[PDB]
Amino acid sequence: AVQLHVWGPAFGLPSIDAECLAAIAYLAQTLGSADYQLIQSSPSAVPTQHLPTLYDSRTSTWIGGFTSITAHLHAASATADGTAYTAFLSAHAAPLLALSLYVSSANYGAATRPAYSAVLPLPLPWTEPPAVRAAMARRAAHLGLSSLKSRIRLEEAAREVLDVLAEVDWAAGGGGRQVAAEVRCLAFGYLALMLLPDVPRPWLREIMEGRYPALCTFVRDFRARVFPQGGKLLPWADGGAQASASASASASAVALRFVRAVMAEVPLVGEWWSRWWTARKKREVLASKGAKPA
Amino acid sequence: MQIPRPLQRLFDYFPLRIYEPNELPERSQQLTSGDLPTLYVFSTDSDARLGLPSFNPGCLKWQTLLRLANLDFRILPSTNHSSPTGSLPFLLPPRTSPTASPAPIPASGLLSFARDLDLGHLDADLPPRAQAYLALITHSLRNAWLCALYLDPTHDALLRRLYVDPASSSRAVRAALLHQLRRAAAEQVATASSGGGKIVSLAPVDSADGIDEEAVYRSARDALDALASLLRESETAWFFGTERPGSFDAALFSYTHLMVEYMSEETESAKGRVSLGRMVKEAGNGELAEHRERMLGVAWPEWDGYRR
Amino acid sequence: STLEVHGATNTRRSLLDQIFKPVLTTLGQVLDRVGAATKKLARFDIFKEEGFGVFLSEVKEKSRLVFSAGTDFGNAEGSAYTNAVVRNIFGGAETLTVNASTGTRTRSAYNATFSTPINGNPDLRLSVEALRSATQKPWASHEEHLTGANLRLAWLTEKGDTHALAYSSVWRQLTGLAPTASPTVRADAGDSLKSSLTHTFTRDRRDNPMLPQSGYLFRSVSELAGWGPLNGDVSFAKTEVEASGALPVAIGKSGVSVGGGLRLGVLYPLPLGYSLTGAAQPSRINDRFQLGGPNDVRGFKIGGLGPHDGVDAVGGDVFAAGSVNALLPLPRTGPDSPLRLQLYANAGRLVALNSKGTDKEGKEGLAMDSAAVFKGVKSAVGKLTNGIPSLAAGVGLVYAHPVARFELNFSLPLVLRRGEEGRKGLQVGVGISFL
Repeated sequence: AVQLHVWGPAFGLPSIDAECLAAIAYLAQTLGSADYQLIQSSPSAVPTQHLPTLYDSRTSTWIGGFTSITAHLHAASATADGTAYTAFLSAHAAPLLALSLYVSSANYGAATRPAYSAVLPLPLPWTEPPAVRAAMARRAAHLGLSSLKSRIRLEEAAREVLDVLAEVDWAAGGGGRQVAAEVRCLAFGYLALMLLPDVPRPWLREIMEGRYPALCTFVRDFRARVFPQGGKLLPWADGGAQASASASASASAVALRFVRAVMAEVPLVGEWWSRWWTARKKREVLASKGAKPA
Repeated sequence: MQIPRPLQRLFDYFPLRIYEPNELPERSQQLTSGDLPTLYVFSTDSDARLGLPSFNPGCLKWQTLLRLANLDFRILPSTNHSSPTGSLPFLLPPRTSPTASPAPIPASGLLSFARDLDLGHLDADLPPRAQAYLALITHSLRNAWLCALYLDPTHDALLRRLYVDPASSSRAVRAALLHQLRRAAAEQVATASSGGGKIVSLAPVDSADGIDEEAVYRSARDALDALASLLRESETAWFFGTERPGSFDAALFSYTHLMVEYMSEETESAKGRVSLGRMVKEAGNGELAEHRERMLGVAWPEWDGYRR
Repeated sequence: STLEVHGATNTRRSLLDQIFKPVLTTLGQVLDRVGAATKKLARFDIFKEEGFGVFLSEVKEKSRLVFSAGTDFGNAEGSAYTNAVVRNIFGGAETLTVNASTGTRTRSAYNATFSTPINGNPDLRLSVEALRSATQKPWASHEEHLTGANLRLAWLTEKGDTHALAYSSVWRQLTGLAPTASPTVRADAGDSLKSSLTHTFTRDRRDNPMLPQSGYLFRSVSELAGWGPLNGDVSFAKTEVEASGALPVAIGKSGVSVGGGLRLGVLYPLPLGYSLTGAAQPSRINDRFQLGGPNDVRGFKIGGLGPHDGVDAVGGDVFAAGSVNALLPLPRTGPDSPLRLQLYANAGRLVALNSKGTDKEGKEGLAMDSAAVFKGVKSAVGKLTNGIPSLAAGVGLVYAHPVARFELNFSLPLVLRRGEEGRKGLQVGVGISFL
């Protein structure tokens, strides 16, 4: 009865963001084909404004984020390391992505821009991919590196994460430390979006394929197991992949999305409108959880 | 074609009677006289004389690390604008002459100036599993501290009496300072995806409605449980089987001490959200409060009166 | 005879009623009254300066919005601005808006000024400013982001002298200590409010305001920071006096005009309420006195000649600076264009405060009663007259442009206090009021 809201299946993976992709993998592993809908959407089309979002029709609840989604639908060193890696992936591993594929114009605009365009409506790609690039450029801070013999720094900033994720035994029946059933999906999502894309300017693919055999094998096995031939067999919306965004397909809705996005960018009266809109949407979200704001 | 400067060589010798220096003013002879290195933190004015812990977890870590390193220094309050970088906890060596002071030492090199026997246990490459938790402290508990202190109307008095009272002593400036503080806090907490990664127009979400006051608190509670479960595998009352506490114990103490001290009040108890101090005291069976109280036995042995 | 009916298109007759009301033996009385009336309508701003004339019995409004670009001069070689004036709203009122990026020294400004004449008289210009700035001060390495707003009241009487009763309240954030600064600056960065009440008197009786020849310029300033009624966080009492001069002697009427100058000042820290005794915190770096540069004392850098903390020039409570000008003419040219020679020997001392007289206080030494700071000021002024002053000399080629007195001098210092960074020749001054 639940209904997800994710990105597009562009890269051959059901999303182009590790959060919603991992949510999709989790739902596919735990629920069953006859429970969810995987409605494709965009961030501006949900009250949460955070894309991976559940919608449980039993009580009409909006639940943004991935950890809050897995909060619903639910020795001790196992779960302790589970939480530890759940928090270590959401930071220092998402900014390792955004060091490529989202900030470097040499790599963003050759595979990422058409991928984003092929999942959005007609007039919207004007404004939202800029917001997402700004977001991933903010997250890629605290790293000292930007769009760029100044190459060893890349190898170092990649090892400082792949070595922590290395001695983990991310998918098997025995080894170093078995983590959990949930966070494995998150690691799959992040390592997939770190390895699988076509990436016309690759610098992570060679490092991974030539230094960490466990990561490549883990990603390939997890993709071939639960996501057959691009995950098109997943229970997408009634129509199809592109036909998924039918609940917000009216020209009026897309026009409203575009005009909000452009009005929230004017010099001076933009910040106030953005704050007011975010406040109203959060009030709506809280009212969806049976709460009572002012 | 660059030739040297004029070579007439008669411009010199003109300064006739070079007299004695100019005897720096009053407000630069008491605040900067100095007999020992002078660490600058967010401490109070009374606490600065005895060396009590600060109330900024970014400076309590370095203050604790330096006290563990068997270094004798002073503590003076500051206001975060006077620092080689943007962040405050920097150190200043003492003066060699009343008209010269060596270069400041920022927060990234304090434990390099502190070297007397073995300063290796305080800055070393952690085990690969250790960072998996050192990222659990700096990114979940930090966002909890922020969202609880700055963006919580129940903790308005605490913020207003810690951060904006010793700043201006004027109302119309206190207001703008509080606003800038809360804006920077909401912007810094709304970046780590544990709290909220809402996507708006091309400007970070600096508002009390970008994050949600549920996910941060829940991730903080999970982080405290995981840290307690890691501590219960110690056998030496310190995290990684080490006799003397290193950088990890100090990094955790920085937040644990303040969460037990300031945000640890008993009010209605119906709101559901229990103060972070209670979560620290209840994580596991009390394994974190005991670690905290043991940290005040290698750092502040001559002090008493904590827990509130 | 003929009451006022002409020219009252935009302005009010009530305002024009009192400007010449007492028009009430026959040969030259009216000829003097018209000369008084035109000189009264001259210090206004509404009437147009071109056709400011009225025929013997038996103009129009200037504009409403006057933009401009211009380039002012505030002792910094670079500047800019964009005014937006409104030469009338109700009576003879006004407003204004300057956006002076100002280039070199400062980096912003926004002055939403609003003047007005009070009670008929056209001189009581009770301005109400609301300013803003972010000025860079490279002699004590930091910026300063003023965000104040004052309520000034000026009055120019019929003898050239002026007045002021400003009431400022600023914010004064020092937020620029990125490069190597001195710990005195670090111990001062922060905030303030500095709600004050000043008073500036100036009997400018000179002929060429950019090149004095026969006048004499007395000009006093008396600040008073937070105290008693007007509160804040800083508390002091600051005064400053200047007395320039110039006088020709003899040879034709060739310009010789030997002149001199002088500058005095004091900074007396005070208690913080309705008294003269009690705790008195010393002065900050926002309030102390700078003295140097090509303008006030030539031969030294733009912030030198004071208590130095290494490479940063913190201020000093009390000071005194003098000068001697020559202003000789060009060789075989005459009373031609303002390009004239110059010879000078600039002096001046600046020493800060200190106690050095009582150690029983021990803890929390940043508090002194009236007796302590009094003896400190006595010791400072005693140290002011023990030793040869700075006494730097040099020559320069003045250029008395109508707005800016370009100098292009070449000077050398003679008496220095070790660590004062005295300039050595080839400096290029510019400003409004030199020493």
